[PDB]
Amino acid sequence: METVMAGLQKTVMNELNRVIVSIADVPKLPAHRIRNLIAVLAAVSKPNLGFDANRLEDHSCFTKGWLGFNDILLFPLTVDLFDRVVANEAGVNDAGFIVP
Amino acid sequence: METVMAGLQKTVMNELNRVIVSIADVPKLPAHRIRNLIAVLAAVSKPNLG
Amino acid sequence: METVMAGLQKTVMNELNRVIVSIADVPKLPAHRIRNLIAVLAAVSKPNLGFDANRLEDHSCFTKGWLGFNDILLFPLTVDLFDRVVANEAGVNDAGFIVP
Amino acid sequence: GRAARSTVRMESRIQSFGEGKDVDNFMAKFHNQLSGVYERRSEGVANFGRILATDTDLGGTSGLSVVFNGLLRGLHHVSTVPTPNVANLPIRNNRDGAG
Amino acid sequence: GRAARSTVRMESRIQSFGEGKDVDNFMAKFHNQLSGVYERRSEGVANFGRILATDTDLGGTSGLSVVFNGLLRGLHHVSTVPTPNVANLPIRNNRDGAG
Amino acid sequence: YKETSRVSLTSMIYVGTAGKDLSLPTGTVEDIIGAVDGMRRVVRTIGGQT
Amino acid sequence: SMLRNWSWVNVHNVHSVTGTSENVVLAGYVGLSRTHDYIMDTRSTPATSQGRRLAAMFYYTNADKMLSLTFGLAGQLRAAADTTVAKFQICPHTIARAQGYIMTDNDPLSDELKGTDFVTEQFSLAGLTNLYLGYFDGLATRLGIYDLRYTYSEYAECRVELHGIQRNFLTDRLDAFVSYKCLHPIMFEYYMCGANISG
Amino acid sequence: LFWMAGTTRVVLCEAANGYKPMAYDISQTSFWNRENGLWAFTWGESEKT
Amino acid sequence: IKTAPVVPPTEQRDMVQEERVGTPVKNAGNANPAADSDNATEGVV
Repeated sequence: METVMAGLQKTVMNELNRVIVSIADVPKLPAHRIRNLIAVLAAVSKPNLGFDANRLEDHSCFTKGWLGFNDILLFPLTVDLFDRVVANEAGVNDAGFIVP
Repeated sequence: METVMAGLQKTVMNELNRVIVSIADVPKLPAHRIRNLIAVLAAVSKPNLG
Repeated sequence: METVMAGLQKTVMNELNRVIVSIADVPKLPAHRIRNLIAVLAAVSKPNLGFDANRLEDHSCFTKGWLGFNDILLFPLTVDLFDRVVANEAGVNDAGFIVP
Repeated sequence: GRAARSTVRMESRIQSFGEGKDVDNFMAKFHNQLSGVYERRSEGVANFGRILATDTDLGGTSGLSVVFNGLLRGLHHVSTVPTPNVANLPIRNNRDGAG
Repeated sequence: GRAARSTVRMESRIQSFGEGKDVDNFMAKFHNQLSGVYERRSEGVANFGRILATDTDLGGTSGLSVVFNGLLRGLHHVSTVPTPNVANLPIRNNRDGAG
Repeated sequence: YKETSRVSLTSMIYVGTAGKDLSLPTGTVEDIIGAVDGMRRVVRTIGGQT
Repeated sequence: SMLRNWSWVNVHNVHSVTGTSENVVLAGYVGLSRTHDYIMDTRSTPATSQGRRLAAMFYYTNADKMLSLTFGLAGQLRAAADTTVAKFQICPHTIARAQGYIMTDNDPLSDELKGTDFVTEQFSLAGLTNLYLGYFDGLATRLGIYDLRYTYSEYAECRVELHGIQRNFLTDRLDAFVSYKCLHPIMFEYYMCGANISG
Repeated sequence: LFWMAGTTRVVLCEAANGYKPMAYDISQTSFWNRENGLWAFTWGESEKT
Repeated sequence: IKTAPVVPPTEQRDMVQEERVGTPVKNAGNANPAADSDNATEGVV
């Protein structure tokens, strides 16, 4: 991350290099759902949401017209999102411990 | 004695290490009676008087 | 000492290189007791107080989280601290205590 | 002693005193007054003169009741015994295992 | 130390103080007074004399809390092991990666 | 629409037909130690003027 | 000999005596002010008479006398955190709820509470922490402690957080409604002058 | 019940026929040593022991 | 009587220095700055 912050700069269009979404504390979702919404947060920046042409070699009603923006930069202000993504909750089937 | 004074300290119970009975001038008892009451003064500290 | 004072510059954190503790007069202590506290003052700055993991291959309750600071520099404003540290109080007068 | 049920203990608790009294000038008086008996420049005369300059005792000279209590206890112990022998008046020794 | 989760750091940071001073006059006072100790007209004495004259500390005597914090932490660490052997109190050594 | 509220952080124990229980957050502390009033707090001065 | 010292315990049941964590970055003593004042002879000795008595005490005091003072301060702070935990109902369920999680021991209950007015009223971990630090600071002062857990919270380089935040709240949900009070109802009366919070 | 906390609305009431004996009588159990965890039913408070 | 050389009063200046251990937060006088958000039950635009 400290290498990526050294690369942030104001671009030719007076814009920033990225979009910083700084997370102080994290919602208590199952960790496998944190990793899935991060996959979504990475793809919402891309043109057409990062999706391809799925009908008639053209884009969808919703996927078309999405030009996108600069890539989000998840910037954890604390360590509770860095350890939330790599958190493993599977393999346990005890009562009060199992996560569906 | 100067070694013993270097070991005086305040203990865990906020107490001093020892009890200092400082004698400036001594009662004129026969010297064999001074040595006997010192034996007593040493034993009165112990549990059950020694 | 003068070699040390030559490189005693300010860092990039708007921070001095070291912590200066200038001793003019010395509190009345035996020489050996003075040397022992110098050992402590050299180690108070180190991470975890210059102590290693002593229980369960991990730090104790007290040395954990000590990140430290810049090393203390005992900078005597008078020669008293210099000849008290190397003072040998065993059998000689040497303007010191008689400690058997 | 089968039925005694009374105990007495004395605490040597010391407190601090003299909010401003300059410890280092008493330490000079102590090691100069006592220079004719104890070696003045020693770490014991400086240490005991450091204790006297900073700490007084909590409720002293009123706990002399306990010391005189125990000096009278021993007087009666050695006097209410058929004869003050070694057989009648043992002194606690330092026994190891097997006594 | 498995549930500590708390960190303490100290910043030995400084500022620049005053305007209209004369640094050469103080630098003369500094390196003249400490002449029986450190040789005057030296590179180190000139450097430290100018930092003293131009810079001041930001925290000051109010930043000694951290120094006394860690001094009590190590007193507690040492006096809470069953006995202060070299086994109970290891000292941080410079290992070469292979131990 | 059920309007949003803020959790009151009090005991939510109900005892049936007798309604809500008597909320005693701190018990007897504020009657012995004294009222606290955490809302107003003073940041002690660590620094100063030299 | 280490299993006998409870080295087997769940490390999430060990609470700091304040109930909070801490990240301190304080501008500290450098010594340029004191050495400057010595050369100008303005204030050559900065140690005051009250400090030379306190200094002399450390010379002839056993270190175990300092641990008895500190372990009596540690339990007096835990009694003031117990009062604050009990006031705001600080438990795993409360802290998880402050972060958008319905945490209950009954697994089917937390699934049904999603579609009720349970989610109507909300609160934040930041707001919950700010009430804990405000009340703990005032109470601990009333006990004559004067801790700087609230002063440090108002410095831009320091952050104070509740202690039980680093745990996984989705895992040990059967202890959800168990409070963070750590000491016996009689060791609370020991410190708080007969006062009790539970019984 | 003294360690029950939480922000949820419960209704506390005694169960039907909830008065039952324990598993073992916790009065009779005590520790034998201060240096380990020997723990069982104890006895011995006699005129001499 | 001890006559000693001192520093002339006109060649030195007392300067007041304000020493702080940390920079105060934006809402320094506020015990709970998060109660403006926790009490916005209608929303914020």
